[PDB]
Amino acid sequence: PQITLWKRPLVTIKIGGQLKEALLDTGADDTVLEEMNLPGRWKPKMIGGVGGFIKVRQYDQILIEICGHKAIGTVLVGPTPVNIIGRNLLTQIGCTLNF
Amino acid sequence: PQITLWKRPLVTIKIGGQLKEALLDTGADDTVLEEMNLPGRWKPKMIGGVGGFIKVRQYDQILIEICGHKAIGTVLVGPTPVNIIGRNLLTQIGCTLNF
Ligand SMILES: CCC(CC)CN(C[C@@H](O)[C@H](Cc1ccccc1)NC(=O)O[C@H]1CO[C@H]2OCC[C@H]21)S(=O)(=O)c1ccc(N)cc1
Repeated sequence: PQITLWKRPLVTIKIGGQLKEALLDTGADDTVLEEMNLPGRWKPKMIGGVGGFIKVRQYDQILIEICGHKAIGTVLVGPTPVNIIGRNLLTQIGCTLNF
Repeated sequence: PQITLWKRPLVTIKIGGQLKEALLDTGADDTVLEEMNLPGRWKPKMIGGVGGFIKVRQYDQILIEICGHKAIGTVLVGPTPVNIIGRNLLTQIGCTLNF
């Protein structure tokens, strides 16, 4: 679809069998979701931005459905202020900015 | 133009005669630029990032030119590591997310 930006570009995602809302965040290198239990081994990592860093659990090669489009990639889980879909998955679903 | 997300969506912007590199960021409610000494009055504000909040100065009705389109509105200024064009100005230039 084509999404305007008068409101936050929030979409429904499906990960680990759960439905959630996530923000399409072109300013995010990576995808960071709120605390949740996902199958498989995870590695401790830290990611930073405005304000500093937070500790996250890195899950690799995770299936995630974003607004009906499938992606398989790295998902970071931790105390993020909002669920954000970053460029690592936006690229997989063919997302671009246009004006 | 069409901006793919393989790399950070950085573009040249023009503000008050100066050229800067800035992120086209659908995850940012409001435009925020790196520290700069603007004239005029402002309102204190706090913005929430991945690592917590920082304090910024809010300026109103600031003109920024983005790839031939002129946008005017709220421009925050603070100790950010990158210049960010947020939704408040992206909407004015007709910017959409497409996949
Ligand atoms: C809605 C919550 C997000 C944080 C999640 C808000 N951010 C915009 C976001 O695009 C930010 C913009 C940003 C880009 C680069 C450095 C600092 C901030 N990117 C970001 O934090 O991404 C992190 C996750 O992937 C990694 O790649 C970038 C940092 C990591 S922000 O920078 O803190 C921001 C908050 C409020 C306004 N008005 C303008 C910007």
